[PDB]
Amino acid sequence: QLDEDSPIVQQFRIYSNELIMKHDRHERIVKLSRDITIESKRIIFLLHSIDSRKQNKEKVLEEARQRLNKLIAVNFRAVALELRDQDVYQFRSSYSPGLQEFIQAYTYMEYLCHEDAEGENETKSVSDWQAIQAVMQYVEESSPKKFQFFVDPTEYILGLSDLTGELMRRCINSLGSGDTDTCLDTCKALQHFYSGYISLNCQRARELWRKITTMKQSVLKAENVCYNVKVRGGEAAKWG
Amino acid sequence: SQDPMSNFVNLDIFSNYQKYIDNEQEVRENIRIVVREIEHLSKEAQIKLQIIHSDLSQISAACGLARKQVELCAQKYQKLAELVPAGQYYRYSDHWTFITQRLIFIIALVIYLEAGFLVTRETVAEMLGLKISQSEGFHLDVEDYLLGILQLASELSRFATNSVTMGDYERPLNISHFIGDLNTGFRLLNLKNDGLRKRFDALKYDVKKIEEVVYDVSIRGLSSK
Repeated sequence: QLDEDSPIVQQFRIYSNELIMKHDRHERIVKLSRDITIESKRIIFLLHSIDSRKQNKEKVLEEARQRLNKLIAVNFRAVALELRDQDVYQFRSSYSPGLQEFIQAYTYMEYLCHEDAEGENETKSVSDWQAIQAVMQYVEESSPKKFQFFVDPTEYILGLSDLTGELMRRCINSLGSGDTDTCLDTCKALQHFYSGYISLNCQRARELWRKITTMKQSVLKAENVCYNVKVRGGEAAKWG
Repeated sequence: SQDPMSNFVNLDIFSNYQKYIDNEQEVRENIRIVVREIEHLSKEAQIKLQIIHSDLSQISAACGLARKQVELCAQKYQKLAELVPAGQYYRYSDHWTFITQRLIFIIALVIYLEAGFLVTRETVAEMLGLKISQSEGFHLDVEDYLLGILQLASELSRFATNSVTMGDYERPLNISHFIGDLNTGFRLLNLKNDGLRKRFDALKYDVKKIEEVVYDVSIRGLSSK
């Protein structure tokens, strides 16, 4: 009985078109975010290779900066282009993993710059959401219109918290390789981040609360490394 | 100088974030106040419509009472719209999705009971003072509309059963046709594993309950025509 001319069939075909367009847009963003996530993890793996070994430091940060810049100029530009006339919160679940992994890699590279500072690079702040937002500014090709990738402060705070798992990993790798001054550096950084995070007074913020809980265990692990270094020596602290 | 790590781990970032989140919590609190006013109006419509399950002669009165409650909702939605900046609808929409689905259910139930047909998303938006398009202003999400009308089947299977108890043997067939057309519409959507598809997947059990009522009366040749 119901055919293509039935008002209810007409109506549901209108609803279906709206759901298809939404689903298609979600799928394109999920794919972009996946590739951002994969490349960010690769960049963090590259960053972890930095050691006393001299001719690696600057060369590694260089390649990491180039690969992070490509993600900004290509992949994040594609996501911002997709969301141009959209409510950015509607699709947050589609790009959130990529954004958080990118922020983790970006801030880890900044940490590593600060750590080997001989002079005034010690004065630099980690980039905050406004500083990262400022690198994600785009222009249509040909006057031509400006667009950006909106960086939600909550997404930033969540991404930055993952940096602390990287600090803890660097602390462990440094014990292994006998680079024990780096254990101290990463531990101080963890203590400072942890103090900043516990300063936060957030209602119903369940994801955040779990991050801080995990952060406490990273801080404790790094503090125990520095301890075993102090009491057993670099070498005997490796064996445990 | 004394502490280089305090430069890197800039505590202004955390105090800025505290301010951001405080500002947001204040908006959420204001939103929640308006949503509770909406919940109160929708409950009143819902209570009046429970009469369909025990007194068939009160259906049109209950429908009129509910339309009055629904009219009051649209005024509250304007207040909600005032609290929600452009570009931030989906920042806050978890606060009103459940009550909005519920009002859609109530509106669709009223229209089914008065006239026998399925209310459109556009008519529901008009009655709530909502735009159909986010570019136009504070809008009704099509997914909220679809989730709301799915609530129809459970209520209508309850009503099919009660109708027979009360001697109205034609109602279940009418409901069966109506829920059958709704089902046809939903299958048109070709939904994939997601939240909407999960809720669509429960519709079959209400379809089945209604078909059983239709079978019981037709197999017995029962009639109140």
